[PDB]
Amino acid sequence: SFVEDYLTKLQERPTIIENPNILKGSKIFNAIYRVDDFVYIHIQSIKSEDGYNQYNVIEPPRPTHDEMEEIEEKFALSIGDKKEKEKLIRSILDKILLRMRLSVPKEYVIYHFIRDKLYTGSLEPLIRDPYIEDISIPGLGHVYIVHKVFGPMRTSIKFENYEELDNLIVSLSEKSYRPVSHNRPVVDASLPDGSRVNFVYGVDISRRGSNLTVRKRVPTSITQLIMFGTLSSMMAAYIWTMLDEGMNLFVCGGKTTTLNAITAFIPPNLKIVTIEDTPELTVPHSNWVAEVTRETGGEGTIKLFDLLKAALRQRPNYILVGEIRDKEGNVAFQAMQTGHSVMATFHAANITTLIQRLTGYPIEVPKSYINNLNIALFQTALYDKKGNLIRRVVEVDEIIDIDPVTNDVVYIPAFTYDSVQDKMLFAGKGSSYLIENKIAVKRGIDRRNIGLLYDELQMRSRFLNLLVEKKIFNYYDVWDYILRARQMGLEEAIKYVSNI
Amino acid sequence: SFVEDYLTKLQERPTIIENPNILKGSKIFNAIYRVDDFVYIHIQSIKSEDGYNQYNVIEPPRPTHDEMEEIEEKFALSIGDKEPPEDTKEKEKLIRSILDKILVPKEYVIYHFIRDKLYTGSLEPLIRDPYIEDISIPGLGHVYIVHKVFGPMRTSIKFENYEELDNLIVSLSEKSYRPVSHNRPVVDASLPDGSRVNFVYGVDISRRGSNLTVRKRVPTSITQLIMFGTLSSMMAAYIWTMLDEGMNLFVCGETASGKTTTLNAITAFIPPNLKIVTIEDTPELTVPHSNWVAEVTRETGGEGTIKLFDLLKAALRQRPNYILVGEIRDKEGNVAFQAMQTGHSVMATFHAANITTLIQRLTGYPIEVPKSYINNLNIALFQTALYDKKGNLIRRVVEVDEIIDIDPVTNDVVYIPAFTYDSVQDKMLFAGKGSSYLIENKIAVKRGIDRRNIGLLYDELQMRSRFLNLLVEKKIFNYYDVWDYILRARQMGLEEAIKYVSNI
Amino acid sequence: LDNLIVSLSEKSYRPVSHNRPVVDASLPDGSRVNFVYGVDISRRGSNLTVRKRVPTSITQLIMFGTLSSMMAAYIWTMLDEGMNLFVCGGKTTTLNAITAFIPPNLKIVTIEDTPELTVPHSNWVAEVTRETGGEGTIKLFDLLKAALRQRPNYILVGEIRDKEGNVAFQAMQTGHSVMATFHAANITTLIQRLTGYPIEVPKSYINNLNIALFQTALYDKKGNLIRRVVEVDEIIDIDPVTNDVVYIPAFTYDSVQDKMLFAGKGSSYLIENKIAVKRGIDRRNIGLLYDELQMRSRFLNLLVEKKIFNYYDVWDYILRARQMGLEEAIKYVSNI
Repeated sequence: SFVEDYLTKLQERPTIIENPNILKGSKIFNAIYRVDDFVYIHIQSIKSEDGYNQYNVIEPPRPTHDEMEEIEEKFALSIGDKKEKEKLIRSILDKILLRMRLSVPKEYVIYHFIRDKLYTGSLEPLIRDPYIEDISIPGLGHVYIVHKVFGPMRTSIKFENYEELDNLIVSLSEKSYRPVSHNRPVVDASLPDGSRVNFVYGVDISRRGSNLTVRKRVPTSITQLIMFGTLSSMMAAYIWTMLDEGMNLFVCGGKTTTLNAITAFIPPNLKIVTIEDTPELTVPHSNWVAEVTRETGGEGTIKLFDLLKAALRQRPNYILVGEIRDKEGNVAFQAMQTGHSVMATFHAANITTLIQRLTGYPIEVPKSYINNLNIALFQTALYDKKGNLIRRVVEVDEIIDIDPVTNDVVYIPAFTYDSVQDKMLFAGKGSSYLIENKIAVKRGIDRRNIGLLYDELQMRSRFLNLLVEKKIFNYYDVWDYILRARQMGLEEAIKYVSNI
Repeated sequence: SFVEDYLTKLQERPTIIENPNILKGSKIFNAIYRVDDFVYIHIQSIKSEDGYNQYNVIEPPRPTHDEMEEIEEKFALSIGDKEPPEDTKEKEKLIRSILDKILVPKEYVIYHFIRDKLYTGSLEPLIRDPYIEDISIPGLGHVYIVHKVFGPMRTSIKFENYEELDNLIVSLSEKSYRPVSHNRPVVDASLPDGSRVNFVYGVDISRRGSNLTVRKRVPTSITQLIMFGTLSSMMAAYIWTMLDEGMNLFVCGETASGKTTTLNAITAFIPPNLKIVTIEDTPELTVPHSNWVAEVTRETGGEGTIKLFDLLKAALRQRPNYILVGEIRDKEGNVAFQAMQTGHSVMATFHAANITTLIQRLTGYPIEVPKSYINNLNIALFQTALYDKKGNLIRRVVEVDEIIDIDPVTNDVVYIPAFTYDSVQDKMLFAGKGSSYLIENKIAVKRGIDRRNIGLLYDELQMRSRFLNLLVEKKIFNYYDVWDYILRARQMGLEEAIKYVSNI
Repeated sequence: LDNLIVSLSEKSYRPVSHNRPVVDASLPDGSRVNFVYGVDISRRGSNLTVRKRVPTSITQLIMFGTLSSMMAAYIWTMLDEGMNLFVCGGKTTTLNAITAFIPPNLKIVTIEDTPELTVPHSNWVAEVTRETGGEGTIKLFDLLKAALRQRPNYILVGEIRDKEGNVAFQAMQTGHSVMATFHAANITTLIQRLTGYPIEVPKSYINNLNIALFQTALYDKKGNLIRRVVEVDEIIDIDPVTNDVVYIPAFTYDSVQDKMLFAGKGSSYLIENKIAVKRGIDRRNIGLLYDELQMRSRFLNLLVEKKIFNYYDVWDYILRARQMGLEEAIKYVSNI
């Protein structure tokens, strides 16, 4: 067979496993493990001078360039006018190959045709490898990877000529519903498995040739951000309460991660429209409209501005813009003023810079319109004491008004961050202008009953702690539980989770 | 042969070398060296009134205009329907074949036809000579150049009439795949060797004739630098240790201080298996790592412009281990700092003469680095062109600063000079063993070292020093051999590598 | 008439068009010509003006009393170290006379609206604008931007008054010396027109310009027109506090005596803080610099005295000064 054909030509025969975790620390190895049918991986720790251990991709042998151009021709003439529509390209192959007699067996010709037509080509075994986090093709050469056990590896996959490369980038950006163009050579997207990819097209720009980067659909969850210590249990429970009453809340600065984690606090039966430059968010609700921009150079261009404007016609409950930095902004405030909750992200360290960039050109939010934004959160990246990178929400601000006198924003820091203790400090029971002046008036609550609100907030924090404690961290499990919280009542759901 | 045909007609015969570096500070000379087969270069220091020393291009004799027009004819009629195939090298070696079977001696006929058809024509000797940095045909007259040894020089290559000038500017621009036109006469483009070229087409715009300027593969290495006296071995050691731990460092200095050169030398100190991404206006850098993405900027006037800013912002998405920016001076500055603040190491060059200036221009507009963000840069070294006692231009790192914090009280940067320069003795003073805030407060905490064991880091640093010295003493100077031995050092241990080298 | 104007503007590599009826140029002999095309504009018919290739030389401007021997020697020293120096206000005449102080083996790119300059160096790129109405237009902006790709040593813009300006300061910031001319009486108006729209030079960028000279036309006592450089300013910084330019007048003009007053031996921020640090000179040796300046002034006086006034003869001598040393060349000229 194809694996033993490879395996036998080797001077020193490798050993077998199927989980390189065992080699963690083994700086010496010669192992081969399965991935799929038709893909096996041979990892050898050669004393490579540049420090790349070897990663050898073991595939079936290809039919000759002639046989493929012939099978391509015969296929192309079929379905001219014209997962289960992959299992169709299978059928048409069989009934143009039964006559055919390729030097290599048919199965192996099938695999190569499918692989190149339906999937990510030679890279595909890389894609299928669950032990590969990063994939780089920096230019002409080999395809380098970052492996969870071995770290940087050189793979056996090589790209020899500029045309082979451009061809890759182009067919992979097309298959990613975002084609690169010489006009706009830098494109970000997501492959079908959810991986991220970064393309740069054209020797004119990537002078060692068009290069790409794969980073390897499942968002970091709000309990995870809690375990990471980016948010406190309270802080999430507070954000929970505000989204549950539909508060405008900008996330500012790992912004997009926090924003995608907190969306699961929106009530499950509302419409969410997301509006984006790079398809980033993963919304769990079912009534989710997800739109993205399209730049053409002139005619046919679709900008954030455009879609936000469209958002107003679309009965959304929540409008999430991935990031605001132009005229959409003005529209975003327009939508809050007319009953559409909005969340976003924004490049700004503190509420003063936020407020200045919102009211200045080009966004031009009128100051009288600012009060519309209810929460401005701010995160940043820091180093812990060990010098490890960490991300920490340093301040949650409640926006009340712009002062007519000083033209300064009037706000209340709802949370702050103590760097010494690495704890988030809640402002407390009498602190929240939004719980008292907005939500109380909304939920029809009297001043004597304001504590029931702060009780619920407390129960919310308890709930989220339990979910962290019971190790419920997967984005859709958490979602499941928050919905469970919504269905059976906070009190009863806290009881349920306690007994897992 | 053609060389000796030329050589014997000279009244005073020139000497022979093959590396004019030898003549640095020699204001008198008459030497000839090789470039390719068929390309020899005669440099003569004549007492030219306008300050131009002579750069004579020695090539094979050409076939008469009639001969070429006849080989052009007989070649044009072959491969008529046939399309010129893609690749440049093996489909050059085809025009070879076609020539043979339709044909001064023959080889010299082969050279000019290839040189004119496949490459840059009469300029090609100048593109092939590695000692040539700048090329200027500013109009009717000669081709002027800048040579790394002799400075400005006037070549033997001379364009007499508008029409030749136009045919050169046009063909070149057509080979560069960015043709000139009267509608858009100005064109910047790349030639095949990476060279950058600016064409301006038509006397109507360039009134002394269509003009062109070429700005121009093996980087000066870190041993060459230590030999020049620019960095001390100890200093190249200190930089080696930092870069291995991912510290961020800016190579600063004013005009022509040779910042870019220092930057490309020390890059070799980056661990070989990491991903580097370089982002530049002008593709000056060559990085030995395999996993190298090199990018460059593009200016179109509006749509399709790609700036330093935009590329650095992409870089964050490309899993780099180091991000090298050619020279920072606009909003890409700010994204640099964001990138360091998120766990990416960054190096670049910066136009400043001291740490005070550096900090002002970084926190100033247009960069707008917030001061709470400055602590992110760890090392700022500063190098400057001086004159030696003989009046010769030299370059020396005058100071290497460790940036610790901006003082809240005074809003002044708090820093430590790790190295300084004594111009008297021409020696780099190292601040010492108790000196390094980076070594003891950063690196020690990173590598998991206790205070008692802190000397083991100073020992290793010394050991890289000894390793470098040896590499200079053994005269390992080329870029890639120094690279190989750095990798070797990593592969077999400093101690074992030093032993290896001691014994070449 | 139209036929004349058209065939003469064509032969002058600047055709008139009804679209742009007013064109300036130079005929092959060097004469200047001014064309206006079309009865629609020149209602007695298309008219032209010829004014009859050889620039006024720096020794001539010295004899004219537009500059002093010192003042030229000072401008000599600064261009010789590649100082940014705007000529402001007979601007273009002074600027074309002082270019001969640039070292002979550098590249000079000139960028112009009207072909005016005559550069004597050999590595001179001389470009000019072209207005078409839309497509095919080439503006100063464009060429200055091209200048950056062209390894120039000196970039001379004939006159700055728009967005090229911003680019000109861009080029100084990246190691390209720049000289120009500019419509402005005094350094305050200069600084205001540079930082305002449309040029938009950021104040932080102003310090880049090292010398701003200012000339003007005056009447002598006989009522005859004369041109006189009234003030040479050295630019140091914009003050962060007052947002005012911080400068040192390096020369001024006494109208009574008709003499230019040098600020003196301890006066030059550029000789002391810029050139000293460049030439690697210590503070004890700063006078050698002011000695050279003095020898430079002596040289230029001798050239005026011996009546060496033709632009290319002067050039020849300045190059001679460069080849044999200032001391020895002063001796040579003394004995003509």
